[PDB]
Amino acid sequence: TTITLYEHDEKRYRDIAGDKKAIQDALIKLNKQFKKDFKKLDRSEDNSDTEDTIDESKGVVEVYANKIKARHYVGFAAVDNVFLQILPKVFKPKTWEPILAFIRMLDMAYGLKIKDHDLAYLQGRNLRPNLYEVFIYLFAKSLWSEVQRGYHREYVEVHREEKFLRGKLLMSRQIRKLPHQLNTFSVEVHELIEDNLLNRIFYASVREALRRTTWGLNRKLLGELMLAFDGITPIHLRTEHFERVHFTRLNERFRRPFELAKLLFMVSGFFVDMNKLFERFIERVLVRNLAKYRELPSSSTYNQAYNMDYVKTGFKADKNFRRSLNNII
Amino acid sequence: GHNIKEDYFRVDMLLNKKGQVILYGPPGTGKTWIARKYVVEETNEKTPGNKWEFITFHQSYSYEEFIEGFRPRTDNEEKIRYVVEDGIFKKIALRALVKGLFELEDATIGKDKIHRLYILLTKKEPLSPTEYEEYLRLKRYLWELVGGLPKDKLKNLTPKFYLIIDEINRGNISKIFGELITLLEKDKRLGGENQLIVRLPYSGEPFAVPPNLYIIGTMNTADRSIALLDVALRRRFAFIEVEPRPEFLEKENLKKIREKKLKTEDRKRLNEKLNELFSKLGNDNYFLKTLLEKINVRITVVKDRDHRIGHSYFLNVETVEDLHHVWYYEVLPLLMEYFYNDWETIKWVLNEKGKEHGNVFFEKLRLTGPNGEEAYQLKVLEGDAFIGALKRIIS
Amino acid sequence: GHNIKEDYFRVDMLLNKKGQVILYGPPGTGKTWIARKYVVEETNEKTPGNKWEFITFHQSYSYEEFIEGFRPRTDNEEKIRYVVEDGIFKKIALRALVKGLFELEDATIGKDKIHRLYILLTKKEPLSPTEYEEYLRLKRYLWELVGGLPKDKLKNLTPKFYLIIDEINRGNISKIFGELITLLEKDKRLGGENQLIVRLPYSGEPFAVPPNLYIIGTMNTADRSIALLDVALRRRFAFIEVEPRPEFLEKENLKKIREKKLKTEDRKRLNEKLNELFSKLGNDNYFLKTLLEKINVRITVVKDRDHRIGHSYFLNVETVEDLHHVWYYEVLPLLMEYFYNDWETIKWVLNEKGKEHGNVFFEKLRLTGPNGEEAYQLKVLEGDAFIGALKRIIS
Amino acid sequence: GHNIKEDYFRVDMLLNKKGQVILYGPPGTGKTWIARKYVVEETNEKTPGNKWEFITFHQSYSYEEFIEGFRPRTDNEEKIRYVVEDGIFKKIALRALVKGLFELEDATIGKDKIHRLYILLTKKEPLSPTEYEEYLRLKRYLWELVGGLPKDKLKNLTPKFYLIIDEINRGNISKIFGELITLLEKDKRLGGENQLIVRLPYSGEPFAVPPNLYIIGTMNTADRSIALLDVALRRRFAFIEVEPRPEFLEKENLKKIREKKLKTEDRKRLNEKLNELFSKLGNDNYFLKTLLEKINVRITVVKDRDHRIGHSYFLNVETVEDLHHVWYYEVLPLLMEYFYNDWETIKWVLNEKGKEHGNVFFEKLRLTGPNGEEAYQLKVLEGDAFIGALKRIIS
Amino acid sequence: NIKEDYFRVDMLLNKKGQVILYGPPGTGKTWIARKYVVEETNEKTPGNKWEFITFHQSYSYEEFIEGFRPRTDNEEKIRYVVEDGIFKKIALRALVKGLFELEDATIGKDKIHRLYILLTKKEPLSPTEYEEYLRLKRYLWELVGGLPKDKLKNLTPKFYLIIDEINRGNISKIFGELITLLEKDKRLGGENQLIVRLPYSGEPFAVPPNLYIIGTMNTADRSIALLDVALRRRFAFIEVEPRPEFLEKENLKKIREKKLKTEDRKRLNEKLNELFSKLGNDNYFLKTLLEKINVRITVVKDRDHRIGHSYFLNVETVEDLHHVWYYEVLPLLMEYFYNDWETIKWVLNEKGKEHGNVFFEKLRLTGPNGEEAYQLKVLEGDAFIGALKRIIS
Ligand SMILES: Nc1nc2c(ncn2[C@@H]2O[C@H](COP(=O)(O)OP(=O)(O)OP(O)(O)=S)[C@@H](O)[C@H]2O)c(=O)[nH]1
Ligand SMILES: Nc1nc2c(ncn2[C@@H]2O[C@H](COP(=O)(O)OP(=O)(O)OP(O)(O)=S)[C@@H](O)[C@H]2O)c(=O)[nH]1
Ligand SMILES: Nc1nc2c(ncn2[C@@H]2O[C@H](COP(=O)(O)OP(=O)(O)OP(O)(O)=S)[C@@H](O)[C@H]2O)c(=O)[nH]1
Ligand SMILES: Nc1nc2c(ncn2[C@@H]2O[C@H](COP(=O)(O)OP(=O)(O)O)[C@@H](O)[C@H]2O)c(=O)[nH]1
Ligand SMILES: [Mg+2]
Ligand SMILES: [Mg+2]
Ligand SMILES: [Mg+2]
Ligand SMILES: [Mg+2]
Repeated sequence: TTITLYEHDEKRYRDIAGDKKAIQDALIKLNKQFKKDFKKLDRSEDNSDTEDTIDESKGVVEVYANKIKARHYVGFAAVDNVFLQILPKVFKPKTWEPILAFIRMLDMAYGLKIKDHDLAYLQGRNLRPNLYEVFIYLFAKSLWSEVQRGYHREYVEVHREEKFLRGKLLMSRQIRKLPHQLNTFSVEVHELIEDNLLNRIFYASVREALRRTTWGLNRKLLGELMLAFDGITPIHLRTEHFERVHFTRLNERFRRPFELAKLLFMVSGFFVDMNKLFERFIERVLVRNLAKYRELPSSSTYNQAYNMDYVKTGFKADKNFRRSLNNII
Repeated sequence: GHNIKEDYFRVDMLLNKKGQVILYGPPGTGKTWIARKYVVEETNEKTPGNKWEFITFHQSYSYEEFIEGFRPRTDNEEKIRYVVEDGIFKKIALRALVKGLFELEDATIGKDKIHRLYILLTKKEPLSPTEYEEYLRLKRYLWELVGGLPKDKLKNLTPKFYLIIDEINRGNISKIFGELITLLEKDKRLGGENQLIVRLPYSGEPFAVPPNLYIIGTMNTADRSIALLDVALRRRFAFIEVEPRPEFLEKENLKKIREKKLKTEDRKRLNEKLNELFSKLGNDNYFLKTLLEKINVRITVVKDRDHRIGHSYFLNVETVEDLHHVWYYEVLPLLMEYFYNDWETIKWVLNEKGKEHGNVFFEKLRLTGPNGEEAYQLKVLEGDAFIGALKRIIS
Repeated sequence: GHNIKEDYFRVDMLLNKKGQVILYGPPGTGKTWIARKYVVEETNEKTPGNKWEFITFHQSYSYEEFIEGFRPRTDNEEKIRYVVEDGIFKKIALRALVKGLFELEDATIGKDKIHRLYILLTKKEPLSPTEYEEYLRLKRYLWELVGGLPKDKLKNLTPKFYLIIDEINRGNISKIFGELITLLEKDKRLGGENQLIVRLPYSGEPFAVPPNLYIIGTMNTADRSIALLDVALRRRFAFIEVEPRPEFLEKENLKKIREKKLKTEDRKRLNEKLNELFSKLGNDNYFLKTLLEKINVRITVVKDRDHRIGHSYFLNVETVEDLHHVWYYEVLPLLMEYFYNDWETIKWVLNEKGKEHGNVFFEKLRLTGPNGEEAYQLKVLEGDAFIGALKRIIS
Repeated sequence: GHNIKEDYFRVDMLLNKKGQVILYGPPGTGKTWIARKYVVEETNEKTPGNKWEFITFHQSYSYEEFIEGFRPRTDNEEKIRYVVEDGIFKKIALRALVKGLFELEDATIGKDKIHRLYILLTKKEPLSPTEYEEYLRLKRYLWELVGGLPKDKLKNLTPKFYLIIDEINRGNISKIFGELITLLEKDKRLGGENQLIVRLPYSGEPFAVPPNLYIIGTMNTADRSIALLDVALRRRFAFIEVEPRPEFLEKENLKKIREKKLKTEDRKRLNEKLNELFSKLGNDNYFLKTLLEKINVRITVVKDRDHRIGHSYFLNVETVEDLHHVWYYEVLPLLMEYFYNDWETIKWVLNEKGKEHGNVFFEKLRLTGPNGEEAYQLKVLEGDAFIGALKRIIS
Repeated sequence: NIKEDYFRVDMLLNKKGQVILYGPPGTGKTWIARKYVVEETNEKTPGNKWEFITFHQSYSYEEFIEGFRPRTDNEEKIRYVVEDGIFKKIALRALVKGLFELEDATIGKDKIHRLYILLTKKEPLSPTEYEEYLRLKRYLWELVGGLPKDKLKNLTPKFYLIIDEINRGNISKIFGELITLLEKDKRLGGENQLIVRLPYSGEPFAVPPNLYIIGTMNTADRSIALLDVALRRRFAFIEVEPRPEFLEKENLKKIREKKLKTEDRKRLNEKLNELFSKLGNDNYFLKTLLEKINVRITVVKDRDHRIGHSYFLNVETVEDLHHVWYYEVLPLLMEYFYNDWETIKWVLNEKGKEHGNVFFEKLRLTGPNGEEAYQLKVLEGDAFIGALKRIIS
């Protein structure tokens, strides 16, 4: 059951065509999982203090016996056949325009490099509006564009007993061989291997993505990524795995799929507070045109003190702020 | 035999243009069979070794087994020695050049040295150290003669030689084709307009591909991603798509293939079984044609065209239990492999998407997990249940 | 012309200014062709072995077969003998240096020892163990000879030597060029402003690159995994871009390229074949020019500029059936590797976006998936339907 | 304060403080140049040999070619000996110690045994077998003498020896510097307060670095895949940053750098070549100074500080055509690999970001993609249009 | 804490048999390892009662315990003998010398002394002496195997093996049987004494209690971090932390006046009186410089990447302090936080200070996506000392 919510919207269980309890206790195991991961989640005067506040069904959503009221935490959530997404109510209309505004919000504020032509490709594909399947697509398209541009291979120094002399003959190991051991060479080789730790992360991210994706567009994109990572060893994606990748000239072109693979993989789903999503927004806005999130710098749209207009639903919004910058400066 | 003499014609015309072709397509389309039958037709030799060779690339296959490498050999007193053994491409490229230098009626080719080099290239036991040094000496004479020989005679090397590289995408082709990225191109061969003689690292010897050597590769395009080939290496080969041909799976076309190699008293005994098989399929002579076309279009929509099911599995089907074998051991494991056990996608390919717990190929388990997970299980249907489920795919 | 003289002139100018160039670009743009054409015209030698060498880098090139390394050799008095053998670069650099000391007029230079070292460097046989010790002796004589030579003498070494390294990015270049990242700089060569002589690890011998030696690399840019991203190694080379030139595929430019190898009446055979070819393309002499330039700028937008189709795909066509085989077996399978299962983009490259049926290269399959996904079937066009679908691309 | 005065003083002061120094920075800033200028001026030796050695690290140096390893040693064709041979560091650390023991007036130092060990260490040919065990006999005597010799006599060895390790981060230094992580510190050397004499694994011999042997390393900071992350190994070395100095590209600085090594009449043609260069740049004497420092401050912002363009790219520029060839075949190819298909960054480093057409290096293609993707095209500007676009980067 | 850290290595060597000194680079791990052993053995040079080796990744089992080695002596064939590694050569030296002062009547001291001078030969062994050395090795362990456990528990001379940079080698590959053998109860004469036979020779081998191992280990390299928990049980792990209190003016005086002449001290005391006067007459300037940077490194990184006090230990003038800062410390911090300018300015306490007398001057140009970069500013004189006073305040 896919739940599409804005912040502080309430839809009852009778409103969503699903089950009366399977929609409940799925995300109950997520907002308690959000209570477990609450200390690493960043807040900027959001006034939560959830040491025991989120334990009383007050995590990313309110689990009432009648309805589900959403909170300021925006993002997607996939648990136990129940998909949930919470969007900013700034972008709430009077069906794809609110989601891509939320993509381009955390593209230019959270520091990602989400291309606009990849978001323009999803429009007109008559798909269902889904935060998870958009980020599954953006990970899988950026990974498939990179693997097509070149398969990631690393050089590793291997000391092998080889039946053909490849690379550098290890002389002190070959000299100290008894004469019944002279049917192989002790060599040092620097070989282009494909089973890297970066490719093992990308393989286990494509495996976890087909386990939960529902678009045929993403499934076809991830299936050809699955055949690309065929000879790669399957791993389990720990947080220990994602820190052993260090980005140099060899693999910095695989950084855009990696920051998307880290955003999805590490009950799972990304959530940022919209209070601090607006904090990191305007500090990247005030510095190139030259923070309370309630209705009453604040946000201004067709549904919603310097007001910030939103033409980002589909860069001339900051030109209207010059009339506000003429008084502020 | 009208359709075999045009797939021969695609291979024959493009081998004259590019020097080397790749037959690509899904597994089971007859790519290894077309490549082998073209070469036994062109080179009138049923066995590899003289004017053609058969090699299969695998993940562990290397440049050193293909071109040359330092290799531990033994003496005639079986003491170990490290020599540079020529690989299978270099042994047949030198064979194609030296046999091509036989028929050249030139007054500068030392035919006694060239025929002795041919014997050491066609010797199949490993060379004695007293004839390995003769083999290095005659190769040293060969590239001395070839380098001072004009393109008018080097481009007309008459006996064509062939190298079938089966499963060529299963190896790291750029690593295995070390100098062969440059050398295989038709301009870069001997007698070519931009003829290139390379120096090989291990032996230190000159090397070039002769023009009468041809390489037919076969690529199963569902066993390795075709978007992982090198674009520059792709420029060397003509790429011939060998697609599944379910028109071979009609009753008259099944008879026209299986009666080219067996006797007449076995022919109509095979024909009465094919008439017995197709009678149980609703007396539809185009049943296996329609069954393979319907699942391959359904595969092409939700997967690649490269992951289609080939026609060669159903080609030796003459009973219902032969069709029951091919479906449950060549089709259904192959569909589960291609779709990574996505039961909802396979059941749409098998035209049974909103249909479980019945006469289906994938029954749903009645138990659900704690996370709401549903599992599907392959159901073996026999008799009228199997034929009625194959008719559900067509309908 | 820009290729008749000027692309030759870019190689000659940047090879004297820098000492080594790398010709980079898409596949089939003429990087290997102009590297071979320049060096054969400079050395006046069609074949390598003397005054120039041709090698191709790959993943089983090492430092040990390029510069020097312990390689096992076998004799009759001794079974296994590990010997530091100089690689192909140390052979071509010492050959350039020793031949450069032939024509120097110093009385310090012992001409008999230098001429004996040239015989052991240009020896086609492997070195005898009594000659390898003479070879090690004459090398250590030379490296104390050129160490006491004036750098005004050492820099004007007269006969230029050329190492063409095709597919230079297919090897681990910094691993292959071990001491050569230092030594290949133009003023760090012999007689340079800051002349450097390294110590080699295996032989323990001094080594320097002469100014007599030039490297012409040809690297491929379509594969980004083997992209030359070593910023310090890039400083040693001049990077000449060899772009796809669609203006070679004009009718008046096609014949004057293709008739330089044709002598008396095969030029007339080529002329009326190109007359027949371009009459069937609507009398557009710039048809194949417009076909390449419209496809390549469409490839440049949705994929990189390094994935452009080189002009060598279409440079050998003479009929509309040669264009048909280049299209359906070389060009269109390459675009299907580029835009793999990405049908809306490859139809935009072929200027048929939104045209689902008709005389189109990719016909839409009538079946849609369960999630609404869609596939396109490759339609093989022929005749004016093929030429009319090619006119849709160019306009 | 230029290199020969101030950066010479920096290398000299930190070598006496640390024993070993790494010159780091972007490529082409003069790290190998000032390592070679320092050591040639210190030793009064243009060529490596006795008092200094030049080596270049790569991944095919191991512990065995640097310190010690097992090697074949053939006295004759029949007899082969498998001995431990000293690597290039151990050959020069024992050379620095034995020559340092020439000039001590101590009574316990047997001078004829020390002088005989110096002949066996500086012998150009490989040693005879009857003198190889003499070389091992005297090395065992040397570590019984050293080791019993007081620390005040041992710490001032007067001939300073130098090992320039070019490209020091290109080798696995912790693998190559086995036992040299400990011994290279200035107080852990011979005569130091914490003097350590390690035991070597292959030979079993005692070993210690003498105080009069110095190491100068160069490394480019741009390649971070070989960045020196071993911060314990960083403690041994003083790290001198050799930054790009665009002030060398001022017209009077560019003159007197290249007026250093020319002939009599060959330096009155270079300054008038440099007159017409800067007259065509608009009489801005700081044109290439401001061109480099504006590009380097822009690369610092978007890429990093360590990927700045070194001044050696523009240091041999004498004409505008020389500047055009440096721009279009060295700089802008390198800049297109920094920001590969990141077109808004590469046009920001040239500050042509809003400039989509006209006299720009990257003109926008008029065609946009099917989803709005946009590409650019490299435009080769010539004449004053090249200078006017290059003067735009300044302004 | 030079006597206490001496007593701490002493108490934990006599408790475990082997110790690893671990910590950041430049803390004195190799120094206190050598200083302990040249004072216990009273030998300045290794070779007799102690050995100094350094592990690296080219170090193996065959050069540490035993391995096959070709040996063509002068004319004869290439015999393939089992060459003893440095641990076996020091364990047999520790045992045989220990048995030479043992008073058991079953110990034949003529064969023990003959085995001792064959273990202390600097020259390689003769092929006839190699068979004699193998006979005495078989005599030794059939004598050791028959000796009582109370006599083998107290063998007289202590032997020491200093393994510098022990984590740079593959220790479990290098310590083949020594994972089992080096445990204190499984040492020779121990309560669970175990004599294991060796693979390449078929010869028994235990570790005597005379032997002590002192490892030094850099902990700032996590790629060679010693994570074998079973191997950690063999060793006591002594942390040698950075000591900024060594960089106080009177502690920098007392450290540097021990290896110096009596009338060479006034060339040092007048140099340190002139150093710390230029630091504002603060005797604890370099102390609180190191401890404030090392606290700030501990926050934004690990504690194992702290600056060692050996960087500033030889600082005598403010130009020596300038050369330690700009060629050792600032290249180290620029590698700790590579293109992390807000972290490296926070460690140097210059977070908001973009321009002025700072080590990192801000670049006036901003990128298209708001990128900001910094240039290294080389300060001189009191502008350099004033910028170091900001990190201590
Ligand atoms: N006359 C002429 N022929 C050319 C030119 N460019 C390419 N060709 C022809 O096309 C063929 C292919 O060129 P080639 O040099 O091999 O491409 P490439 O740059 O090496 O492409 P790659 O796949 O190896 S990476 C050559 O044999 C040559 O005959 C040209 O500019 N002039
Ligand atoms: N006169 C003079 N010449 C210089 C100076 N810096 C560089 N050069 C010239 O530029 C060339 C490049 O200098 P080099 O020492 O090789 O730079 P590098 O830092 O080592 O470059 P790298 O790629 O190997 S990492 C030198 O050969 C030298 O001729 C300098 O400061 N003064
Ligand atoms: N007097 C005195 N000197 C010390 C002390 N600690 C370190 N030093 C000096 O600093 C130098 C470096 O110490 P060292 O032992 O090599 O550090 P380390 O811990 O081994 O550093 P690394 O090898 O991991 S990089 C030594 O030579 C020693 O002289 C100390 O506590 N007292
Ligand atoms: N007679 C005949 N046999 C075929 C044909 N196609 C396939 N086969 C047979 O099918 C079997 C397996 O086909 P194979 O070539 O190995 O499949 P592929 O290599 O994956 O394309 C072979 O033994 C062939 O004899 C055909 O067109 N005619
Ligand atoms: Mg096959
Ligand atoms: Mg080529
Ligand atoms: Mg350098
Ligand atoms: Mg240490």
